[PDB]
Amino acid sequence: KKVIATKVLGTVKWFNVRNGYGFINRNDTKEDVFVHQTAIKKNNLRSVGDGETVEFDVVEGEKGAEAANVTGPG
RNA sequence: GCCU
Repeated sequence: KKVIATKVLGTVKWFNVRNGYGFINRNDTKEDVFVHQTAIKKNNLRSVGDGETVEFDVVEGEKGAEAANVTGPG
C-alpha cells in the first residue's frame, strides 16, 4: 500500500468499537478518510474517541484512501 | 474493514 500523505492532522468524526472502524475528517482537505482499528497505534484498546484530534498517514488500501499509524498529535 |  502506497503512502499518499504523512503527518496529516484530522478530527475523528466517529469510531465504532463494535464494527471496528470509523472515519477521520482531514483538517487539510476536509475529506473523510476510512480508519480501521488495526491502523491505530496501541494504548489508544486500538481505538480513538469521537471529536478528538489525531495525527496519521494516508495510504491507498483496497477500497480507496484510509488512515494508517493513527496517534495523538502530541 | 466504507457512514455507525
